[PDB]
Amino acid sequence: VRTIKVFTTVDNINLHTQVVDMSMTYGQQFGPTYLDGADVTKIKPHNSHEGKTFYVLPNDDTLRVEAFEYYHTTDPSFLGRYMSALNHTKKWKYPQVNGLTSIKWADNNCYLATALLTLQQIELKFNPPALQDAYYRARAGEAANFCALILAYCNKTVGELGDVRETMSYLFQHANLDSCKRVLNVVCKTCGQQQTTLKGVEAVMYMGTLSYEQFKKGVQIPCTCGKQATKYLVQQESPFVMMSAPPAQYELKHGTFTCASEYTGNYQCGHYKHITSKETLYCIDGALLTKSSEYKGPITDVFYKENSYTTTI
Amino acid sequence: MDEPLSILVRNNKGRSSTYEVRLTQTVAHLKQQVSGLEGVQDDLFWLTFEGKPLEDQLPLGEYGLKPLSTVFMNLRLRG
Ligand SMILES: [Zn+2]
Repeated sequence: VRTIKVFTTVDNINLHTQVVDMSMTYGQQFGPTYLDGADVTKIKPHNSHEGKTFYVLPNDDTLRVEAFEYYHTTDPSFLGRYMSALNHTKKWKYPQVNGLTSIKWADNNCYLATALLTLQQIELKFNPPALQDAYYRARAGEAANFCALILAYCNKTVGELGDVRETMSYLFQHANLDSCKRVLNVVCKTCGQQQTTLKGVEAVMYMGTLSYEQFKKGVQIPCTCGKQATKYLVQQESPFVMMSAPPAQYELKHGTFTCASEYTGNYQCGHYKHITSKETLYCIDGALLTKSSEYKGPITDVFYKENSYTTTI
Repeated sequence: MDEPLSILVRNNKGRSSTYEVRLTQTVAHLKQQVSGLEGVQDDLFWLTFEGKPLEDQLPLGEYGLKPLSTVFMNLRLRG
């Protein structure tokens, strides 16, 4: 009976020697099994496979612990989802545009390219080692692993239409945002004043206006009495803020923001581009790059640099 | 134990509505209720609680939802 030596893994760091019977499929021996993203569950070992590393699902305590320590998830299917994405993302191209890793268009991935470009421009430290490592490689220009992990964490598949805001929502859960703090005040001429403090993710995201300045000055929102109260920013402690709104024509002025998302289309179906403010305004559309001194277009999300802000109100 | 509780879900325009739920039931069941009440297809939005997005397959209890918690209904873009 012919056999071969292979290694199994869930993290590609800790390897586990296995001797496999060449007359049985990988699936019969390991369960779902992947070779560099390819599903080999129904395949029998090939001679050329000797000494290769295969991903398996975390099907015992040691692998469960390794997988949790690396990915900070215990969803048993996470690895399979990651591998399926990776089988595609390893085939995408990742052009360097103005020093940032982008993604050449494939598989309706404009939203991921915009998210990735954004991530490379805001100060954010991921908690799972998987994301730290993959982000380092993606900045080195090999972003396949990072993008497949994004898809896996968001429970989206390759080819699926995506939302940038939702993607960031998923990704921030896996970031160290503990020392982020936001203080808001809401003033109603009827009801009086109520201060609120927000921490972590809720401290860096707002949906309703694109303008950080407007958020500092005040936005009108409904109160529980029915009048219009004013919500304004009292204090901000974070390395960035994200201001979001339904897509609307908005003028981006060089030097007044970090980067922004543009959505052209309709809620049901549409297209993202990325705008970044450098020496001028650069519009990145996957591999494509254009530049301009001014900008007006359908913006949905704007990111701003921050350190510490306190109102004079 | 595991008695039904009422939570709030605030839509994209700002109106909250009450929903009787049980922490044992899945996010997807709450999502069906919200779709029915708001008249928005459940593919068109995602739910968040205290910033964290709610995954359809998990039971609401996984998220520490307490009586009169407010979930936020976020209109989703398909870019
Ligand atoms: Zn009021």
